[PDB]
Amino acid sequence: VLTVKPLRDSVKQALKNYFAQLVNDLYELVLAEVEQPLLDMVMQYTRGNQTRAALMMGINRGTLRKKLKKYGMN
Amino acid sequence: VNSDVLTVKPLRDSVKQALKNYFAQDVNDLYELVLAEVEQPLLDMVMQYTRGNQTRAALMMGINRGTLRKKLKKYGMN
Repeated sequence: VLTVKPLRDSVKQALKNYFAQLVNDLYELVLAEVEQPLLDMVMQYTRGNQTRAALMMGINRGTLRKKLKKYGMN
Repeated sequence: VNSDVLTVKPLRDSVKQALKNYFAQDVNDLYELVLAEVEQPLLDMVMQYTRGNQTRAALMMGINRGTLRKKLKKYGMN
């Protein structure tokens, strides 16, 4: 359901390009590059309504706010 | 944005489009959906990079062996 085709193929290519450029933070690095836009799009979709955003993502409001804070989006 | 080292042309742009296209199609599991979609290829590429060496993959990922093993199992990659 996530295509651009499958989104995962874009992740693979990005990692392939990255490795050709070379680390101990690859997981957080990728997470930041994917969670930030997810948060951006879901909040955009709900017009900034955190409860609706949290419910759509399947996480509680507290976790949503923690992530928004982590990425400096608060 | 945290980094600009992941390009396909930032990777984040591809995530937004997939989400844009997704919304254009109620949902209650978007986080897990996106998490699985990115964790699988990440684990795949990291393991290919370290030629199967789990300890090297975990160190590169910045997680411990147990966590990497748990993720690998979650997607039946072990």
